[PDB]
Amino acid sequence: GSHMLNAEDEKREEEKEKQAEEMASDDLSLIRKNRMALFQQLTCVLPILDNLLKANVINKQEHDIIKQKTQIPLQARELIDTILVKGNAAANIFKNCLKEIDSTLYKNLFVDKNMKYIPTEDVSGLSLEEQL
Repeated sequence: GSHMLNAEDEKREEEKEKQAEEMASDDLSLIRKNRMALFQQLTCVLPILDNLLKANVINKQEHDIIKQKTQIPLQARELIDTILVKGNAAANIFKNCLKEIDSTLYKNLFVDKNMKYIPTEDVSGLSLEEQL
């Protein structure tokens, strides 16, 4: 016997699975820091979703659910959540997707290490009944 079997379903299913902190490379820090930028500046949540859907924990169900009645902002939120679960393991897929989808973006993300910011949340245009 290579190893002895040990019960875990006794009391651990409810608890969240432990992530490999050791694996967590620096790239993870960059992704986490650029997390707001990605959510705040999204324009390719589809392309990346397609690439991730190729090989991930989500099947045709979870993928369809976020494609059933979910807008675009939420789609990005769920996609980000999938990265956290996978961890640095998905950093490669995430990075690979951006490189292919937007090679130029990579040259400004990891390379330049300087992400641009824009107040997209700030909007204006109130008019209950203009008649002037």
